[PDB]
Amino acid sequence: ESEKIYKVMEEIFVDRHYKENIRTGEEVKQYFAEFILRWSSANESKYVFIAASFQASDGIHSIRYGINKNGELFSINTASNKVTPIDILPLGVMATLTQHITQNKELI
Amino acid sequence: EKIYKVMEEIFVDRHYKENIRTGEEVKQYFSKSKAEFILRWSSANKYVFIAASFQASDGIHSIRYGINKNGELFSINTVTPIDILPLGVMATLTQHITQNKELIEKAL
Repeated sequence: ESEKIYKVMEEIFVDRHYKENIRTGEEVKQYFAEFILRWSSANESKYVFIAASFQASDGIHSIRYGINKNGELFSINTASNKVTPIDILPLGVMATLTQHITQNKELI
Repeated sequence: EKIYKVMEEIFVDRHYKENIRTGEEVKQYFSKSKAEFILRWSSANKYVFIAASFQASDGIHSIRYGINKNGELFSINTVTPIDILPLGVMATLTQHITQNKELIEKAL
């Protein structure tokens, strides 16, 4: 295990859904598919912040996620920075994010 | 911090192999494929460790690389600082590994 934060980010960054070349608002627009993951602008301004984005009938949505010092996954409300921790599903971090996103996507 | 972004540059790269954990899986990998080199998580607080492996004319060679919390690239020993060229870390690592291999193919 060691410092799980490093292992957790490996699962994310190696994944095909992670887009290391999408760094701005309209590059997300140009792009839009179940979703994409990308490096959050919040990292440059505790956690490592990952942003998730998807297109539904309503338009493009985003979810901010946080991972702390020893790899616990959190959902983050951008209005108040209220944290909601997420269990890692048996199949791994990406399986956890994938379910959290595509269901919110139908919940929409 | 800067180390999370260095990891990101490393883990998103084509040469990083998340499913190669052991010395056996490395030998198994290079038994067939012609990749110039691969990056992988090393078996190894102050250092996050990244292992490079390539096949030369004499066998399987490795380099262990280290990255501290400051995002600085350290190649290990039996240390020397590496500065990130223009064009970034993978362009750097690509040069450091591929020149070590080319060194060998001229020495042996």
